[PDB]
Amino acid sequence: AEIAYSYEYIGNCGCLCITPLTDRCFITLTQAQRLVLGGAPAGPAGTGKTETTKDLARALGIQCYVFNCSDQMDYKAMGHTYKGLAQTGAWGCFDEFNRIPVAVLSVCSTQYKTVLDAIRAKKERFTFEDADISLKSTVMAFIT
Amino acid sequence: DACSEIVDRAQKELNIEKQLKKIEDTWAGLSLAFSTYQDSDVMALLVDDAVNEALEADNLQLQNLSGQKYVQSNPMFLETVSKWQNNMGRVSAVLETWQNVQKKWQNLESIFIGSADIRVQLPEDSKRFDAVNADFQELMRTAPDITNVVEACTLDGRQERLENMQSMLEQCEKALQEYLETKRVAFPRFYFVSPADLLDILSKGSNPQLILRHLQKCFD
Amino acid sequence: GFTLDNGKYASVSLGQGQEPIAMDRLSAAHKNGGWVLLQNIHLTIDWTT
Repeated sequence: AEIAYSYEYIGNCGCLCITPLTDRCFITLTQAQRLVLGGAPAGPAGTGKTETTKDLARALGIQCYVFNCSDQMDYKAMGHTYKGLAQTGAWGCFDEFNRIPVAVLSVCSTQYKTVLDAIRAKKERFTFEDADISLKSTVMAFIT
Repeated sequence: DACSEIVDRAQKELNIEKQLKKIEDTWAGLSLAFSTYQDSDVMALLVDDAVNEALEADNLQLQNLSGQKYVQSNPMFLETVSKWQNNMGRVSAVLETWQNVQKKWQNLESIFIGSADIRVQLPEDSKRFDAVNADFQELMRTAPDITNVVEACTLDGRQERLENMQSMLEQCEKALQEYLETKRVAFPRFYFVSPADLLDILSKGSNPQLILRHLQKCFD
Repeated sequence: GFTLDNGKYASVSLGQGQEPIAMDRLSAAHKNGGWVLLQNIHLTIDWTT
């Protein structure tokens, strides 16, 4: 896999504890990015799960769209993460994804299969909450 | 003899007459209320709780009366049934249309205050919403004059009144959204950004100072 | 059979929240016969309550 840059700022912190955990995570993210679907690099805290994705997005010039889950990602947050990731070409990496609610997850998962049934025809637009508009293709989703 | 049967006719009609009495106690007249909207400076009309619940109540009462043999063999119950059927049908319909236009008017009135160049690139929405503003504001001023359940429902023969307010409110709104989606598809940013601040930045597309706090969500 | 009363396949799966067509197909087909299939009724909760 090989990719260009997208011009994001860095400068108050560097390569945060880049580990073979972290490395293999990158590897999976990149090779999945050949076949962009989203990922599940399941990470507990203290182990480096998602801040790595902010830095990796900055590396690819991306402002990473994380729902840093402690009590978050309600119905509307799944509802609009589509347009949120699309505006930046952002990456949805889930700091403790096991802290995301569930009925939201069922409804938006049916909506997900619509979205990605659209996307993985390799087209312009993507269909969420029954809304289908073109975007910049850099959008991933990472379950840590 | 059949003196028993006449006692039966009397007592059988007793309760039916008495329930007619109380359904008329309800809908021969009942006071209504309102809700003060101060962006339009005039109270919006809603007492919906009691009137709706008693509406289903007397609807079931009309069903009970419809479940009489007396209602057709003594067709004085049935005229009551039909007139209350029309009563609550028309009252409910005009109430819901009244409230839908009421809210959408309150929305597009907080919106279609002449505020930017968007409203004049599409002045049709401005003129049309101002027209229905005069119309439905005439209504909204005549509405609290009468606050009575089955005839406060009739001010302007308001069926097509509320109709054209509905249609032209939604025409204004759909033109606004067509403009917004064109701006979005021409420029994939703001696809995230909420429509309120989206219109704020559209107004500020000649003044970056308000945009300053939004530029973060505008961009990578 | 082969037609929509005997041999029917006029059958809808359960999507997200968009099958009031379920009771519709019920109301029609049961009074008129048919072979009506409904798919994915377990992910759905409340209509299936």
